Amino acid sequence: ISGVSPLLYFPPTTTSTTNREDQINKNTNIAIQMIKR
Amino acid sequence: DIMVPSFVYNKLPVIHFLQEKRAEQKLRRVLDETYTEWTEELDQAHVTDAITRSLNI
Repeated sequence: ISGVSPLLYFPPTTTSTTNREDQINKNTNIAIQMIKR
Repeated sequence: DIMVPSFVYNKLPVIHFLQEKRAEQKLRRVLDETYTEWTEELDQAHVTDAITRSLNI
């Protein structure tokens, strides 16, 4: 890790607002999609 | 009155036996045609993997 890095990497949490509803919803849409094909 | 009745009476046992055997054969054929159909469905792990890829992770 030689070399002074330029940044203090923060946790990539930027869109913590990923409402479980819509997150799971898109998963279900993908799941139903793959099964039909 | 005498002859045909006697010969019918003589016929009865063999016919009964053969018909019982035939019914048993029908039941055996009915049983032999039964098979359980085990189906295979797409594993959900692949679906989860596709979901991860779509996230650009």
